[PDB]
Amino acid sequence: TPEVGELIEKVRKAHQETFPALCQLGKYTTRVSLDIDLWDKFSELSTKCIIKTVEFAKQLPGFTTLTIADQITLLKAACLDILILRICTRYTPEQDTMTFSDGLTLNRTQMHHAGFGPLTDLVFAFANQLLPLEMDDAETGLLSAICLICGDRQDLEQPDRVDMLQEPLLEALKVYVRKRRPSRPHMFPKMLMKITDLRSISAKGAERVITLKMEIPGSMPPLIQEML
Amino acid sequence: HKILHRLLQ
Ligand SMILES: CC(C)(C)c1cc(C(=O)/C=C/c2ccc(C(=O)O)cc2)cc(C(C)(C)C)c1
Repeated sequence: TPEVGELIEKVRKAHQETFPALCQLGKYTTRVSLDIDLWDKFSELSTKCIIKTVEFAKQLPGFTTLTIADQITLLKAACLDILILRICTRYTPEQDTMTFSDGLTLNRTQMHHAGFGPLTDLVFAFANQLLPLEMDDAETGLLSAICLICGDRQDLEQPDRVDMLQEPLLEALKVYVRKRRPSRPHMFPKMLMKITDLRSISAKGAERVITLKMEIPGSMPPLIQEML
Repeated sequence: HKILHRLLQ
């Protein structure tokens, strides 16, 4: 378990450094389905989070030993997954809000009008589902890593290497959740099932991106185009 | 994927 403890700490640190927790942030607040002012802020903040997700990925042990082609394949396939999980860990239930990394705090109607559109209730439902899991940074980070380092994405050159980079992450999460939450013994398969729930939402989100492109005034920001 | 290469290297 010293190699496991090192892995958990590395991943916890990588998530923490690239994603402040809800309690650390100073919140601030601000006819047609897409409010272009909210869309502008939302797409800018998402761009910055994609950059932070890349910085998180590079700190995951082994990730940079994959070929560049596969690093890019993995990041593109997990982009919406990780963005959606991240914003869903910034949910305040008593105000029904989500808080972005600059502190911008939007309620459900505003999230709807920023771009989630018909996917708003689905995404807010998923955030509500995460709350009873009481995930800490190590757990959110490991779930993010497990979701990113997935050997079944299309067009991977070395999928077996990706699976073998993922298996230490799964074992770390299994061990960690046992030593943290012995009264919560089905918690590991419960959190892995959220990844599967998350893939379903992100598949619908990829559909929504096509409609958004037809609706926004100009172009998607360049990095978002690359990722999506 | 120009920006993404830069970010990774
Ligand atoms: C599902 C849907 C509507 C298609 C979609 C969802 C998201 C999303 O979930 C943004 C997550 C996020 C953003 C910022 C921060 C932060 O500021 O920390 C955290 C998490 C993003 C988009 C794009 C990339 C703008 C097209 C599209």
